[PDB]
This record gives sequence, structure tokens and C-alpha cells, in this order.
Amino acid sequence: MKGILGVKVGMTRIFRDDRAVPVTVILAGPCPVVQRRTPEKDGYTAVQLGFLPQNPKRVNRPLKGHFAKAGVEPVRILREIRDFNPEGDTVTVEIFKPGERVDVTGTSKGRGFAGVMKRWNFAGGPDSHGAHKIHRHPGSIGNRKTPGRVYKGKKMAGHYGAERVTVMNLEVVDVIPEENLLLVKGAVPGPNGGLVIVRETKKA
Amino acid sequence: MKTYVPKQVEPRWVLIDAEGKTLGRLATKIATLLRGKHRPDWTPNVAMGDFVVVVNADKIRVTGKKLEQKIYTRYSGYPGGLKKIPLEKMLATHPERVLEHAVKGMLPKGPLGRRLFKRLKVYAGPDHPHQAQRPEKLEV
Amino acid sequence: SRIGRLPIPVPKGVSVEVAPGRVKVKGPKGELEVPVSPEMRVVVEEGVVRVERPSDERRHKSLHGLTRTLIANAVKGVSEGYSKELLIKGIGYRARLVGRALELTVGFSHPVVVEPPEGITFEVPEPTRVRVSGIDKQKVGQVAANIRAIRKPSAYHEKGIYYAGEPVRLKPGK
Amino acid sequence: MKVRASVKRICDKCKVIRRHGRVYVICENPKHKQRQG
Amino acid sequence: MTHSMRC
RNA sequence: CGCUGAAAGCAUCUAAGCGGGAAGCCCGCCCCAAGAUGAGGCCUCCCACGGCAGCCGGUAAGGACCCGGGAAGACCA
RNA sequence: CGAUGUCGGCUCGUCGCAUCCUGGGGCUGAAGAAGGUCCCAAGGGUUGGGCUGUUCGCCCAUUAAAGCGGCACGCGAGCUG
Ligand SMILES: [Mg+2]
Ligand SMILES: [Mg+2]
Ligand SMILES: [Mg+2]
Ligand SMILES: [Mg+2]
Ligand SMILES: [Mg+2]
Ligand SMILES: [Mg+2]
Ligand SMILES: [Mg+2]
Ligand SMILES: [Mg+2]
Ligand SMILES: [Mg+2]
Ligand SMILES: [Mg+2]
Ligand SMILES: [Mg+2]
Ligand SMILES: [Mg+2]
Ligand SMILES: [Mg+2]
Ligand SMILES: [Mg+2]
Ligand SMILES: [Mg+2]
Ligand SMILES: [Mg+2]
Ligand SMILES: [Mg+2]
Ligand SMILES: [Mg+2]
Ligand SMILES: [Mg+2]
Ligand SMILES: [Mg+2]
Ligand SMILES: [Mg+2]
Ligand SMILES: [Mg+2]
Ligand SMILES: [Mg+2]
Ligand SMILES: [Mg+2]
Ligand SMILES: [Mg+2]
Ligand SMILES: [Mg+2]
Ligand SMILES: [Mg+2]
Ligand SMILES: [Mg+2]
Ligand SMILES: [Mg+2]
Ligand SMILES: [Mg+2]
Ligand SMILES: [Mg+2]
Ligand SMILES: [Mg+2]
Ligand SMILES: [Mg+2]
Ligand SMILES: [Mg+2]
Ligand SMILES: [Mg+2]
Ligand SMILES: [Mg+2]
Ligand SMILES: [Mg+2]
Ligand SMILES: [Mg+2]
Ligand SMILES: [Mg+2]
Ligand SMILES: [Mg+2]
Ligand SMILES: [Mg+2]
Ligand SMILES: [Mg+2]
Ligand SMILES: [Mg+2]
Ligand SMILES: [Mg+2]
Ligand SMILES: [Mg+2]
Ligand SMILES: [Mg+2]
Ligand SMILES: [Mg+2]
Ligand SMILES: [Mg+2]
Ligand SMILES: [Mg+2]
Ligand SMILES: [Mg+2]
Ligand SMILES: [Mg+2]
Ligand SMILES: [Mg+2]
Ligand SMILES: [Mg+2]
Ligand SMILES: [Mg+2]
Ligand SMILES: [Mg+2]
Ligand SMILES: [Mg+2]
Ligand SMILES: [Mg+2]
Ligand SMILES: [Mg+2]
Ligand SMILES: [Mg+2]
Ligand SMILES: [Mg+2]
Ligand SMILES: [Mg+2]
Ligand SMILES: [Mg+2]
Ligand SMILES: [Mg+2]
Ligand SMILES: [Mg+2]
Ligand SMILES: [Mg+2]
Ligand SMILES: [Mg+2]
Ligand SMILES: [Mg+2]
Ligand SMILES: [Mg+2]
Ligand SMILES: [Mg+2]
Ligand SMILES: [Mg+2]
Ligand SMILES: [Mg+2]
Ligand SMILES: [Mg+2]
Ligand SMILES: [Mg+2]
Ligand SMILES: [Mg+2]
Ligand SMILES: [Mg+2]
Ligand SMILES: [Mg+2]
Ligand SMILES: [Mg+2]
Ligand SMILES: [Mg+2]
Ligand SMILES: [Mg+2]
Ligand SMILES: [Mg+2]
Ligand SMILES: [Mg+2]
Ligand SMILES: [Mg+2]
Ligand SMILES: [Mg+2]
Ligand SMILES: [Mg+2]
Ligand SMILES: [Mg+2]
Ligand SMILES: [Mg+2]
Ligand SMILES: [Mg+2]
Ligand SMILES: [Mg+2]
Ligand SMILES: [Mg+2]
Ligand SMILES: [Mg+2]
Ligand SMILES: [Mg+2]
Ligand SMILES: [Mg+2]
Ligand SMILES: [Mg+2]
Ligand SMILES: [Zn+2]
Repeated sequence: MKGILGVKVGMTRIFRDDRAVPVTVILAGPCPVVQRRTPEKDGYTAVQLGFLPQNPKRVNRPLKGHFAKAGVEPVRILREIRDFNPEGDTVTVEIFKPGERVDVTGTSKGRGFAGVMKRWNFAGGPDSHGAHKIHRHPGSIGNRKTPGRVYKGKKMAGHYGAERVTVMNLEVVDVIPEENLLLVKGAVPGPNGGLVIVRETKKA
Repeated sequence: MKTYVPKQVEPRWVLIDAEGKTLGRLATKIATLLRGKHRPDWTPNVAMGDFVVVVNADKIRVTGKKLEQKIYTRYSGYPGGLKKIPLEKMLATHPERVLEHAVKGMLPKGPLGRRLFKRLKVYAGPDHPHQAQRPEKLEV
Repeated sequence: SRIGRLPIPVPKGVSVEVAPGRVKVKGPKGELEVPVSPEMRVVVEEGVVRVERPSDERRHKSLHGLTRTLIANAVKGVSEGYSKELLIKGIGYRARLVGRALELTVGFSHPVVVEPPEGITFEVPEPTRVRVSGIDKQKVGQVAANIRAIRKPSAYHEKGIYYAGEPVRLKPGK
Repeated sequence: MKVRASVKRICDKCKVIRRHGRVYVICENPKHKQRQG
Repeated sequence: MTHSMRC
């Protein structure tokens, strides 16, 4: 169980065996090891990784001390990969080989306050035939006096996206260690520039 | 001539070992002790009972086929969110909840009753961390 | 009219030792351990094991006969041993030992390998005869039952896996 | 398996048994298998 | 309008 | 559907014991989640300031205000 | 009765199981394939049209299947009319 912190660059397609393969390009490494959660100290196993250097004259004293105890320069981000104990002190793209399958976690693009048709694929109303100001409305939200209420988890309008999403079992199309590049076939959550996490797959 | 009312009492810490005892018949006594009704100065509107530590709560005992047929349930508020957990699985997973549920169902409802529940410290296995309080062992 | 009153002959030199809620039986072929109701009494006599029951309520009478046979089956298990033979029938059906495991060719697209659990020994005299050997009678019957269910007797043809002595009952086809 | 409220012996080889709180009829004739229910 | 015509 | 097995010399999946067995049940996958007031855990930073569990002033590590913005967003965040 | 809006549709679900399909079984007048009947099972699924205001139903072309019922004949301070 291995992971790395990353950055979604953008999409393209490459050509492999006379097939066009859409890819998302991710800048993964290098991720220095900042803290090691152990069963003795913390109750579980995990590495705290770091990612992207930060202006040392921009990192407050509580974080300065934390980096110091590891002997690492200030990084912009800390994230834990759970159940990962890499041998070295720096995780790079070369933990992945082409052909391996990975799960990728990013923050979806935010639709803001979203209607029931965009958020939940509701059917809306008719656009003619007498329909009266309900073309995008959800219709009924319940029954009558029994139960006289609205279910919890009811699908309604509200904020949509800008949430944690994991897409699973993406094929690794290439590793370019000279540039810390990881090509993964298909779509990855979030905008270009967004932070993402690449873990070995959990599908068998 | 006005009934006596005690000034704030200094609570006693007692220790009960649940191993082999019958689940309900022991809860009933822990309820009494938490309410402090064994005390001749009992007052219905103050927390003045004992603190009760319990060890070996996973070795509680039960009659009949209750290990398979006793069903704790939780309702989440969502359509279909009625969860059914048999006693067997609860002892297998969160054993201390078994005596806790039974004691709590015998305490009074309301603010005081929730506080006296906080005066119960239920533990699986023989050990307990309250050595600081030096709890008097009780043969119940 | 009573299983449990029947004394249990003990062959030389099979040892029977009594303990709370157990008896241990050690013989030439190994040792078994029979868990016995604390309500029954297991008394050791000269080359004879006997079982006594405390009253005549039904639970005592039911454990009484049960217990004796459990002691007896184990005393035979550690000296004579138990075994069941299985017959394979059908045109393409046979078996063979592959190491200690049991390989079955019984009409699927694949073979069926059966490993022998601890205490059980597999034997294939003829390609159509399988022998399940062990000291534990219940365990021998279970493993034989397991092997039989891989291709049970057909209802219309004499093909599949049969217990030795199992009758071949069939029913017509047209 | 016949499942019904009246479970009887059908033939002289039929045997009425009781297992796990339910009344069964077992017999050499598979048509005669009964469970009360 | 008027009333719901419950007729 | 069994194995072994009495009560009931036989028989019996059961009364003691042990197997096998569903798109269902529990866990496993994804998401939220310590207001879980039972308010958890780990890493790091500041520190015993001055005047009659309190008190009011100046600080500390830190934070907010303000501003330039943002595939974040109704405002807020 | 100083008003509890009344059919059907659309939208949005949710529940029961006496189960339509899918999973597990027994019996069969079960050769196989395919069925029949009963048992367990409510996780998920259960199509698009012609006619009629229709519910229902019949028809067309499919389908693993085109289930049956409850929620004020669920849902008009949500729409239609
Ligand atoms: Mg672009
Ligand atoms: Mg290539
Ligand atoms: Mg931050
Ligand atoms: Mg992130
Ligand atoms: Mg975003
Ligand atoms: Mg998008
Ligand atoms: Mg937006
Ligand atoms: Mg909408
Ligand atoms: Mg959408
Ligand atoms: Mg849409
Ligand atoms: Mg959507
Ligand atoms: Mg529509
Ligand atoms: Mg529509
Ligand atoms: Mg539309
Ligand atoms: Mg319009
Ligand atoms: Mg209008
Ligand atoms: Mg209008
Ligand atoms: Mg309107
Ligand atoms: Mg309009
Ligand atoms: Mg609406
Ligand atoms: Mg109403
Ligand atoms: Mg209404
Ligand atoms: Mg209500
Ligand atoms: Mg948001
Ligand atoms: Mg694939
Ligand atoms: Mg680069
Ligand atoms: Mg992202
Ligand atoms: Mg960022
Ligand atoms: Mg007085
Ligand atoms: Mg007691
Ligand atoms: Mg009290
Ligand atoms: Mg009191
Ligand atoms: Mg029990
Ligand atoms: Mg009351
Ligand atoms: Mg079997
Ligand atoms: Mg009849
Ligand atoms: Mg028979
Ligand atoms: Mg038998
Ligand atoms: Mg017998
Ligand atoms: Mg039993
Ligand atoms: Mg079993
Ligand atoms: Mg199993
Ligand atoms: Mg599946
Ligand atoms: Mg989270
Ligand atoms: Mg907290
Ligand atoms: Mg948290
Ligand atoms: Mg508190
Ligand atoms: Mg509190
Ligand atoms: Mg609570
Ligand atoms: Mg606290
Ligand atoms: Mg905290
Ligand atoms: Mg912890
Ligand atoms: Mg804002
Ligand atoms: Mg703005
Ligand atoms: Mg704004
Ligand atoms: Mg402001
Ligand atoms: Mg009226
Ligand atoms: Mg009025
Ligand atoms: Mg009125
Ligand atoms: Mg009115
Ligand atoms: Mg009104
Ligand atoms: Mg429509
Ligand atoms: Mg419905
Ligand atoms: Mg049913
Ligand atoms: Mg089916
Ligand atoms: Mg079927
Ligand atoms: Mg059938
Ligand atoms: Mg035929
Ligand atoms: Mg067939
Ligand atoms: Mg049936
Ligand atoms: Mg279902
Ligand atoms: Mg359904
Ligand atoms: Mg037309
Ligand atoms: Mg039409
Ligand atoms: Mg019609
Ligand atoms: Mg009609
Ligand atoms: Mg059909
Ligand atoms: Mg079909
Ligand atoms: Mg139709
Ligand atoms: Mg209906
Ligand atoms: Mg329906
Ligand atoms: Mg009704
Ligand atoms: Mg009606
Ligand atoms: Mg109607
Ligand atoms: Mg009517
Ligand atoms: Mg209606
Ligand atoms: Mg209506
Ligand atoms: Mg209206
Ligand atoms: Mg209407
Ligand atoms: Mg209404
Ligand atoms: Mg209204
Ligand atoms: Mg209303
Ligand atoms: Mg009109
Ligand atoms: Zn019969």
C-alpha cells in the first residue's frame, strides 16, 4: 500500500499500439517523509508526506519546529498515506510502474449552489403543455399527513462539488522520473493545479 | 421539623467484577449504587451516589438463547436505517456496551440520570485505569 | 434395550483416562479426546470402561447412551481405526492420488483435488475405489461425505460417487 | 418438500421427527418429505 | 376564481 | 443438505457436539464524521508578566481586521 | 360542512412481500434442454410505443423481467386540468 502527493497538470492523449489513449498528467514527486505514525506512538501505520517547497520566511514557528525534527525544508502541504512505510526518506514517482492500477483522490470542481437537475439528474418539469414556473423544479418532496415529514438524505438543491472524490483503478500509462511525471489513463477529479493523491489500487 | 438534607457528600468509588454474573441482575444493583439509594441520606435531586468501576464486563452471563435472540437496535433517522445487532455480535465487537445499555435503561431519564450514567466506568478484561481513586471492591 | 449400560471392552493395551468433562483415549494408532457431560460418570474397570447416569430424567438417559458410544467409538478408533470406501461409477470417471491429495476426474471441465485433513489418509487401490482412513470416526464420515458430494449418485444412471454398499436405485427415462 | 399445516404419515415407511422446533416427516419416498409450516 | 368545487 | 449420535439395542441433521449452504446479513469499497459534551490521539510552538478556578492592563506563540485575487463562493465560509 | 380540494397524469421518492426477474433450495408424471409446484430471499432491477381523460385493459416491438399492493385511491401552499 503505497501513495504519493501530486498535482494535476492537464489532459492529453498519447498513442499506444495504434490506439489513442486519453491521459491525465500528474506531477507527483518528490515527497519527503516528514513524520512516521507508528502503532507504538499513534496507534496506526502511515507516513506523513510533504509536497512543494514553501518560502521559509512564510512558515510559522509551530510548523518550523515540526519540519526541524525531520530535517526537511518547509513544504507547502502535508498529507498522510495510511498503511505505508517506505524504506527511504523521499517518495518519488518510481514507486509506480507502467501497467499498475492506481486510485486517485482530488477535490471535484465546485458547482456552487446547484439545482436539483444539475446536482441529482432530476427530470424537472415540462417546458410547455401548461407547465407553470416549475420547469426545473423537483416536484413532490413527500407524502401527506403520514409521515407528515421529509426523509433525511432527501435529494434537494444545495452546494455540489468541491468535495473529496476518489476515482479508482486507473491504469498507469507512463512514468517519467526525470520530470516527476505520472501519466494515468482517463479522468481525475478537480482542476488543473489541484492537489491529488495517487495510491495503489484496492480493486483486485 | 424539616427533613435532613446533606451537604455535598464525598463520593465513594467501588469496584465490581462482572465475571459470571447475570446481565440484568447485576445492572439492577449498579443502578441502585449510582442512584445512591443504599445511603441513609439519599436525596432524589443530587448526584450523591457512588462511582462504580466494573471489570470483566465481557464475561457477563445471560440465560436462555439471548446470545442469538437478544437484538439491540439503533435507528439513524434515514429511510431504512433501523440496524439490528444481536447480543453475540455486540459482545464480539463492543462488549462493554452490553452492561452499559442495561444499566442505562434502569437509570432515571433526564439531566440527573444522564450524569449518574457518567459515574459508571465499564471495562472489558480484568484491568481498569482508576487506580488513582483506590476503589473499594464490592461483592455483589 | 440400553446402549449406555453396556460396558465398553478395552483392548490391551489401550489406555482410558478420566478427567472433568473429558476422557482421554490413547491407543496404538493415536489418541482422541471425548468431551463428556459432567452429569455422567465414567468409571474405569479391568479392561472395561463403564458409564453411569445420575437419574432417569430424559436428559440423563439421552446423554447416557450418547456418552457410552462416544467412548466406545474412540476406543475402537485408537486400536482398529475407522475407514470408509467409496466407489466411482460411470464411463469416464476415475481417481488417483497426487501426493497425499485426492484427485477426482468425474465429468467436469476440470479435475477436483481433495486435500486430506489432519488425521485422514487417502488411498486409491483401483482407479474406481477410494478409501478414507483415520482414527476419528466422525471425521472419517465427514471427509467421505465431502468427497461423495463432488459428484453424487445420479438418479437415472449408475454414475457418480457411491458409498461402498450403497444401493443403486434408479428411475426410468422415457 | 411438501410444506403444510397438516403433516401426516403417508405410508408405513414414513417417520415423523422433530428437529429445531419444527415437525418433519422423513421417508424413503422423496414425495413424502414434509415440513410443517 | 372561487371555491374548490367539491361536488 | 449433511457427519457423528442417544432418548427408543434399530432409526433419526439434534436432544451433547461438528460440517455445508443465498443477488440477502456483518465486515470489506467510496463519502461524511470527536457538538462521539463519551467533546479522543500524535507532532510542533508560546509560557511561569505586571496590580485589590477570580481580576484588569501590556505581551507571547499565534489569530483577526484591511487589501490583491481564486475552476472557492448567494452573503458567510 | 366559521372547507380535511375531489379522478387521472407528470415529478419525487419510500415501504410491505402474498416474489415478476436476478441468487439459494426441495419435490416432479425431473433423460438433457426447457418447464411445473412449493420453500428461502425485498439487495438491485422491473423497457419504448398504438388506443382511451382514463385507473384498468387490449394491441405492437422488445425483455432477465416487463410483479402486486401501502404511504389521505402517497404527492394540486410541487405542476397539469
Ligand atoms: Mg485546457
Ligand atoms: Mg507506452
Ligand atoms: Mg493549510
Ligand atoms: Mg486534497
Ligand atoms: Mg475545487
Ligand atoms: Mg466537471
Ligand atoms: Mg462555482
Ligand atoms: Mg433544477
Ligand atoms: Mg449532473
Ligand atoms: Mg443534467
Ligand atoms: Mg450530478
Ligand atoms: Mg423529463
Ligand atoms: Mg419526464
Ligand atoms: Mg426537460
Ligand atoms: Mg419554458
Ligand atoms: Mg394555468
Ligand atoms: Mg397559471
Ligand atoms: Mg408555480
Ligand atoms: Mg413557463
Ligand atoms: Mg416542486
Ligand atoms: Mg395536507
Ligand atoms: Mg393531497
Ligand atoms: Mg409523523
Ligand atoms: Mg463547498
Ligand atoms: Mg477493467
Ligand atoms: Mg517537472
Ligand atoms: Mg483536485
Ligand atoms: Mg492549494
Ligand atoms: Mg431534621
Ligand atoms: Mg449480580
Ligand atoms: Mg445519585
Ligand atoms: Mg440522587
Ligand atoms: Mg444464550
Ligand atoms: Mg418517570
Ligand atoms: Mg457436505
Ligand atoms: Mg392432506
Ligand atoms: Mg429414512
Ligand atoms: Mg448416522
Ligand atoms: Mg444409534
Ligand atoms: Mg445442538
Ligand atoms: Mg453450520
Ligand atoms: Mg459458511
Ligand atoms: Mg454481484
Ligand atoms: Mg475526512
Ligand atoms: Mg475535539
Ligand atoms: Mg477529525
Ligand atoms: Mg462533559
Ligand atoms: Mg456534559
Ligand atoms: Mg450517546
Ligand atoms: Mg471530559
Ligand atoms: Mg482535541
Ligand atoms: Mg487513538
Ligand atoms: Mg466569500
Ligand atoms: Mg469575492
Ligand atoms: Mg463575496
Ligand atoms: Mg467582512
Ligand atoms: Mg365538510
Ligand atoms: Mg376559520
Ligand atoms: Mg378552522
Ligand atoms: Mg377555510
Ligand atoms: Mg384550511
Ligand atoms: Mg411527461
Ligand atoms: Mg410505490
Ligand atoms: Mg416468502
Ligand atoms: Mg429465482
Ligand atoms: Mg432459481
Ligand atoms: Mg424448482
Ligand atoms: Mg424430457
Ligand atoms: Mg433440467
Ligand atoms: Mg417446499
Ligand atoms: Mg428485492
Ligand atoms: Mg421491488
Ligand atoms: Mg399517431
Ligand atoms: Mg398514450
Ligand atoms: Mg391507458
Ligand atoms: Mg377500460
Ligand atoms: Mg417472457
Ligand atoms: Mg427467461
Ligand atoms: Mg408498457
Ligand atoms: Mg400501488
Ligand atoms: Mg407498485
Ligand atoms: Mg390506509
Ligand atoms: Mg380506496
Ligand atoms: Mg383509482
Ligand atoms: Mg374511491
Ligand atoms: Mg391521489
Ligand atoms: Mg393528489
Ligand atoms: Mg392547483
Ligand atoms: Mg390532482
Ligand atoms: Mg398538498
Ligand atoms: Mg395546500
Ligand atoms: Mg397543505
Ligand atoms: Mg375541463
Ligand atoms: Zn412414506
